[PDB]
Amino acid sequence: TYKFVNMREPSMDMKSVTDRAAQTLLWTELVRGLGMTLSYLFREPATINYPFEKGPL
Amino acid sequence: AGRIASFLKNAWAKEPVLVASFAIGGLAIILPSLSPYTNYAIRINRATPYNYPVPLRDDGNMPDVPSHPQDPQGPSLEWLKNL
Amino acid sequence: MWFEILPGIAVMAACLFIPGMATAHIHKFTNGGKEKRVAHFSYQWNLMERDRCISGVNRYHVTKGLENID
Amino acid sequence: MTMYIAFILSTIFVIGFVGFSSKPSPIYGGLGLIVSGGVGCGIVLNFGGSFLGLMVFLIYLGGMLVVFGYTTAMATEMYPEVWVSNKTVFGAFVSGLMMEFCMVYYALKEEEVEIIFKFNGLGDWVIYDTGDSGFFSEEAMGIAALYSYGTWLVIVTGWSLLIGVVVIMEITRGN
Amino acid sequence: MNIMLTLLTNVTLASLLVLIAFWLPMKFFLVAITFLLFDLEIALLLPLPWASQTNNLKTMLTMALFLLILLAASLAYEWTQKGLEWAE
Amino acid sequence: MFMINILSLIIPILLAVAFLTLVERKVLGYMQLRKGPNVVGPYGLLQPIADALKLVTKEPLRPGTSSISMFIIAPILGLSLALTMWVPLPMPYPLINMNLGVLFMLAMSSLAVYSILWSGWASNSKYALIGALRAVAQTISYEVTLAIILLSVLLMNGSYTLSTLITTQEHIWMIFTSWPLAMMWFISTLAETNRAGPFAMFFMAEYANIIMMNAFTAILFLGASHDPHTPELYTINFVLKTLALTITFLWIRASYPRFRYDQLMHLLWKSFLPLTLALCMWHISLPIMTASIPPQS
Amino acid sequence: MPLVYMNIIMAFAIALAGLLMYRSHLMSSLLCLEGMMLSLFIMSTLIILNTHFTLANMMPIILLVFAACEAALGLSLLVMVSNTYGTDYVQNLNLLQC
Amino acid sequence: RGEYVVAKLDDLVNWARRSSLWPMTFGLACCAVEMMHMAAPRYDMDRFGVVFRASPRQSDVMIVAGTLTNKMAPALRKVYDQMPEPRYVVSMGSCANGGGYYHYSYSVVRGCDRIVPVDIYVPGCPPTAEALLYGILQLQRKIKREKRLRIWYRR
Amino acid sequence: PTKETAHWKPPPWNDVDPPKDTLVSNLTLNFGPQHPAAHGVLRLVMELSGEMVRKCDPHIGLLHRGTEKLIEYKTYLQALPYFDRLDYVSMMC
Ligand SMILES: CCCCCCCCCCCCCCCCCC(=O)OC[C@H](COP(=O)([O-])OCC[N+](C)(C)C)OC(=O)CCCCCCCCCCCCCCCCC
Ligand code: SF4
Repeated sequence: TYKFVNMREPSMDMKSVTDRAAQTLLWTELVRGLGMTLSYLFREPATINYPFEKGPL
Repeated sequence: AGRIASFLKNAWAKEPVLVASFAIGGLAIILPSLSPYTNYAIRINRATPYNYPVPLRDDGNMPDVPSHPQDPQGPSLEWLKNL
Repeated sequence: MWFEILPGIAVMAACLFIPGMATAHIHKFTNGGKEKRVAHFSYQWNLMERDRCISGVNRYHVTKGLENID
Repeated sequence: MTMYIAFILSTIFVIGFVGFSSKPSPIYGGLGLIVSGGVGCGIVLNFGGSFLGLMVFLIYLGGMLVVFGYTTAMATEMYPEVWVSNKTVFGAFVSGLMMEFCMVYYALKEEEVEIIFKFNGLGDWVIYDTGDSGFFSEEAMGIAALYSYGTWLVIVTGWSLLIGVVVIMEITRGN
Repeated sequence: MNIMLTLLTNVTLASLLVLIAFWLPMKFFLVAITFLLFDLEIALLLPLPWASQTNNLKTMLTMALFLLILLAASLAYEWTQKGLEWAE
Repeated sequence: MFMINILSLIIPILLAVAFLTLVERKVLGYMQLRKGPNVVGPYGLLQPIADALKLVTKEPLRPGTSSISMFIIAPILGLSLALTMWVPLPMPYPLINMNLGVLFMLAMSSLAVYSILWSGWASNSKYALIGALRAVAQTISYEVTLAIILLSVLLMNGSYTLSTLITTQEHIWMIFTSWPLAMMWFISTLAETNRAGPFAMFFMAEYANIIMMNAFTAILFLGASHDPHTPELYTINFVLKTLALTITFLWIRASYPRFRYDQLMHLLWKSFLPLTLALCMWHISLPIMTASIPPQS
Repeated sequence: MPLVYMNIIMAFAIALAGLLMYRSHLMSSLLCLEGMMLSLFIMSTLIILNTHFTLANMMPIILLVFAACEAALGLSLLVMVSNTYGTDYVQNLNLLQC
Repeated sequence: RGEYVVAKLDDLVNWARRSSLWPMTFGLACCAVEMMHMAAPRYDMDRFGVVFRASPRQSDVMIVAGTLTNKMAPALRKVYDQMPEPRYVVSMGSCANGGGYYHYSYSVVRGCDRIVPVDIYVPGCPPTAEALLYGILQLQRKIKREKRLRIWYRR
Repeated sequence: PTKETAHWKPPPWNDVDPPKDTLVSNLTLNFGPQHPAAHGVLRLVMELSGEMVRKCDPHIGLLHRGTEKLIEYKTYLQALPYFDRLDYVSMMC
């Protein structure tokens, strides 16, 4: 069994092209990256305070 | 009909940036021709005094020009005060 | 979490704050309250020169009014 | 003394000119005239040329001087030259500066040097005029007329620059 | 006075900052020329803010729009005949 | 007296640029599941000083092939022109109230290419010259977009006087009227800032430039209000706005992969430039179409 | 006629001599060309600003937009000459002896 | 005092040389994992003032990590010479410091110290990330145990 | 004809002067092993037809330990960690 990855057949309707045109014209996938990174920022870190604390063994 | 519809559909699907630029530039090229406020734009631009209002000699034959600056005669720009 | 960036940015914030702060006050100090009269054209400049010549103390920022004429 | 400040701008302007006109390395010759480009705006600025002076820095200095430094950065002759490598450029270098200095001294001595043109070596501030400029900057209002009275130059300049584009690509096309 | 002072202090501070840092211890050419040729045309386009305040704005509208048209035509020409397409 | 202000315009910036490095690392810290520098003083407050204090103590290793003249001059101008950039900024009352501050701002921004070009050419290294060759081509490419964008938005201000910018915005942020140009300018300032031995000065220069270009955008679009009797209110609003923009410079610098060289020019000439031309055409016809041309005086 | 007119007059004259004194590099000579017209640029501004010739203030700008424009050709012929020969040397600029 | 002023200056000169030194790699082998697996959030090193950066002209300490083959030997030497002074090298991994597994093979030099003057040795096959973090900590403490200006004044 | 012009060759009949010899500038670049993109030890040496590449020569061997040669002198159990050190990304595989 297997599944494809790349193939998408993006529909060429007026509504669908609007979303693609909007995405290119007013960037939306890039702002998604900003949203993901900012959500990462507002999260406590995983760093360990060596030598005051050292990771598990 | 179908020719322009497919072509515009084609352009916006591959090059949305290009058609947007042409639409805006093509739009901006025509508004001034039928603009209803450009007539005002020249009027207010001609109503801004940079130089001194040089007086002209008084000998009669010109009742149109006022005597005092507050006199009723002469051009009035109440439109300027309103728009 | 992230509230530790604020000490990092606060120093820059205060550091960035001084230039606008410093320019705002010493202009008042140098020009005595009023801002340094901007001369973007000839008119504002020769307005200033008339003020400096009429001050007598050779300072534009000193302004004399109705008390100056009797 | 800033009495003769425009003299200082004028003289260092030409020593920068003598620098690259002495024909050093093109990149070093390039910097030899950007300083002359820098000072030339000062002469215009001291005369009231705000926009024209800033034009030298923007389209002249920050514009086509970059691509000439770019071109030298492309060519890169098998050894990039320098004033030191050539001994003839040093001879021309001293000759130009000495010739300028002596004529300046002659100019400031009797103020009646007749080389090519008779002229007065009097102070630069003298030639200025009086009279306020109103609220309009004559240097800016004059150039703004390009779209009002310059109704012909825009046509030719616009056509020529487009003609500039075609000639550039066509000859660089390499058949 | 003020201006010559301002271009004096920063260069002096830069020089001392390197004193403490020195003594203490075709296709690529073609795209550049196209920049220059467009660079010259933006020079004609710069005086626009004062040009918009002339009395005969109608003539100004035609030419200001005309110059940008030639900006577009020059770019469009270069684009369609490869040109702005950088050789890869 | 004037000398105090010039120093008061340089020293706090240099301290701010020093503490920008700590900000650059640490705002990317918790945005990386990281903590950022916290061992060098409280919350890394001494890291700005520490890095700015150890770099100068390192010997200036310059290759013999490098000409000492250009190798020193190019960094020198890279900061000095980037230091006068801060001057005509309309922070309440700007230092030099140039009638053509916009040209002064942009023209000196045009000379920052010389620092890279010479410091790359003088290095006489195959990696160095192609890097300098790449950087000079990119920056001059985005120069045309920088000027055209400015011409469009500034058309609604009235004149190139930076002091007039505050009056123009006033009630409404000018980003509302030129948001299609706003993101056009924000990408442009990112590209010019080169941000997607005698070195601490260069890093300080390329980091002071980040703050100013962010400040230039802040005064341009993200306007504010200025009370003549309390300029301090405008100060805090202005520094806060440019601080947020500098944070965004850090936000996207840790949110994107790099741009390939061909796409680097493809984005500008074939996408950014023609769209910029149309917007400039839109922003000149519209004031005439609506009789809303701003006064030159 | 003051020194500001004169100093830049001989600035062109040494520039005119420079372009007419090819050493080995046409690139160096080319760089002498635009400096030479800069002397023209500054003289044009100096006279026009001094005499308050208001409408003539356009002319110094358009002087740049053509001299710089032809400077594109000056590089463009150079950028092509350096291909076949391998350098900008005017010593090889004699293949057309006959 | 004459010794006191040189003491305060010496500390100030090297107080942050142990906190602003920035590591350099060559990343030869499996030790190149912990090389930057410490740059991962868990055992954060960016907090310690150190941060990985190649830039051979503008780095302080190089963490030699992996097996040192004879074929690469010119490359390391030219890197260490291009390395500015002060410079330190850290031998991460048994293979780097002493050949380790391949000590007897024909295409690895027996230890990095035979090629470069080698500072603090961090052992491990591979050294578990904090072991080098401990080793880096030892290097910074070694930086304090320095009398650079003191020795100059004594002479 | 004179002594000065005793060597001036007549122009080529097609006016196309003899083309110059090979003037290509196929630059050779080394993308590592110091380059971080080289992933530690990679000696990529490769040609630059301008910015366009025509052949890349990946001079591998920078980390060559003759693992199989040592495997010849160890038992099966002793040779096992060599495989563990082979793909130090997916080691257990
Ligand atoms: C009456 C109304 C008149 C005016 C109407 C105007 C038309 C409507 C608006 C038009 C679209 C908006 C303006 C253009 C913007 C996009 C331009 C463009 O080329 O886009 C496609 C381009 C390229 O998209 P692409 O790669 O998919 O390809 C598009 C098509 N070609 C191949 C031809 C290029 O998008 C980008 O360049 C994305 C950004 C790249 C840089 C990375 C950093 C991004 C940071 C984003 C977050 C921060 C934003 C900050 C904003 C400012 C804050 C102060
Ligand atoms: S010491 Fe161990 S982990 Fe490090 S390179 Fe040698 S075999 Fe690999």
